[PDB]
Amino acid sequence: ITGTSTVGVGRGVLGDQKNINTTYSTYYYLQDNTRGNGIFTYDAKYRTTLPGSLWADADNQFFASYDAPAVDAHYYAGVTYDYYKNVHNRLSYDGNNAAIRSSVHYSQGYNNAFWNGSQMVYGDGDGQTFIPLSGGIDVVAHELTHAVTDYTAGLIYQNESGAINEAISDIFGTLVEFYANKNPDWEIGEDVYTPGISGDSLRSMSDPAKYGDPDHYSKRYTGTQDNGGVHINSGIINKAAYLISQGGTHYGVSVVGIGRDKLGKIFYRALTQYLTPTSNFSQLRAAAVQSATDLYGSTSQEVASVKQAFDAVGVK
Ligand SMILES: [Ca+2]
Ligand SMILES: [Ca+2]
Ligand SMILES: [Ca+2]
Ligand SMILES: [Ca+2]
Ligand SMILES: [Zn+2]
Repeated sequence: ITGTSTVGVGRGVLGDQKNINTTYSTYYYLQDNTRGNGIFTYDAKYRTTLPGSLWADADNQFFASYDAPAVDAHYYAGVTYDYYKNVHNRLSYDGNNAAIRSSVHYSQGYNNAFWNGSQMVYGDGDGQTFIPLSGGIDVVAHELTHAVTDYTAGLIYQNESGAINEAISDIFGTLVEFYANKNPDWEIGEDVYTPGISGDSLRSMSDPAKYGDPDHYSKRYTGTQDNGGVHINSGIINKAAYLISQGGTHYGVSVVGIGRDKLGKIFYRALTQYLTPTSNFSQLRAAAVQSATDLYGSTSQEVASVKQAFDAVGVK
């Protein structure tokens, strides 16, 4: 809507207080005009009809329990936008400042979040497996990254290309978590997963096997479930990304880490310049090697580490 830009205050899913950009026009709306064509957050009101109603508040104060998921979805979308703009010089997910829209309170006891091709959607969780999903910055970044992938490489959501699609979202979801310096780690969804159990997460990039996911190509899932194991085989790529950044010895192969910043630069270039809709793991390796070559030279330590990491996970 058309109004005056202002700043409100609220509390997120985890009970933390934060300032959020709103717009005033009779009501205060969750509309951030400071980033691109705007960030809009909607109330799905426990229904499945999208996007729902643009979030309206009477006093610009968002401390109600019902407000929490909206505060975080709105705020973290902003952080993710800042990451892509400041670190990769990319304006929104389409590179042309497309408006970012998110709907919260989707359905009832919905343990999932997703990009539906046009916007982000967040369930509130069942309170046992998950609490409102927008409470996790890596979750929000994971979802917004699916949009970036759709507008760039366009990786098909099936089999190996789908696993790469998933890994890319976990990788950048994690880099954004580090960017915001919000208790950063190489785990996925730890902030909103199983509130009754501490120390766990949905997936682990440092050690995928911890939750039963493969950490080597020889252990890849070949079945038909989960679109060919897109959320399972992503572990192979996640492990490779972790090794490239942090280094380590995996299955007898030693990798010298080059850090998170270079990891981001290498994968972002691969994603936007070399990957295609049907790229498989082997092609991802080639794309990553070429990207590192473009950025640091064919005889650089960076290229060496990328090669070692993929060798470690059995991807030739
Ligand atoms: Ca209020
Ligand atoms: Ca964390
Ligand atoms: Ca995390
Ligand atoms: Ca937990
Ligand atoms: Zn995903």
